[PDB]
Amino acid sequence: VQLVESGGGLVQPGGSLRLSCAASDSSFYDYEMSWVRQAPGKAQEWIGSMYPSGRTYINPSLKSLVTISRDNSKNTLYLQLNSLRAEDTAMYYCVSNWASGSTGDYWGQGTLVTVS
Amino acid sequence: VRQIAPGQTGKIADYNYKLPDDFTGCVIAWNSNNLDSKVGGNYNYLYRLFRKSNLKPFERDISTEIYQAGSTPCNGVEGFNCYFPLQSYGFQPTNGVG
Repeated sequence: VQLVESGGGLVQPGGSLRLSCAASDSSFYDYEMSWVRQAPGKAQEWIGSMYPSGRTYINPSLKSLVTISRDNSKNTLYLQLNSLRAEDTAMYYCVSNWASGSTGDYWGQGTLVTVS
Repeated sequence: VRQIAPGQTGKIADYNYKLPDDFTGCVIAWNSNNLDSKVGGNYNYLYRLFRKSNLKPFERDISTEIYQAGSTPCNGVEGFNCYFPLQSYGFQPTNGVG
């Protein structure tokens, strides 16, 4: 095992939550490590992205809802969920290289998330 | 589509991926109406408006750097006349031919 995820669970509507993903080495984060969600029913979408040039530009539709930060001590990666409603059932995977199409993304096992 | 063509300048022909004036090859385009159209808009795809200057044929720029629309000194600090060039896309099932 070289990458893991930590945090998450039941989401009381209007409550706060913590989520994370990890990596193995500093070269693994090089150069891009972007957050991504998936969802049963709702289309898959990428959560956050940290570009290697120092400038971070989240999606114009997803740049005002998620805060993204990186901690390399555990290789952890803070993620928070706020005010989920009954229409946002999402299942979270930590998959890299989504700005490369479906030819560079890495698929493992991930975790299954249900939001009621 | 005509912005992917030689001899023209615009937000794509010079500021996404330049292509030369002497095309050798082919232009191919699958119908993406039934492949690349989704409800709510395909806002994942992103385009800018300008760059520093003209590019060279087949150059890669994955960086989303903020360009100076005016001439004020950003001094590494985004702000006045230092604006975001990227913008999202809205694709709908009611969109027309254009």
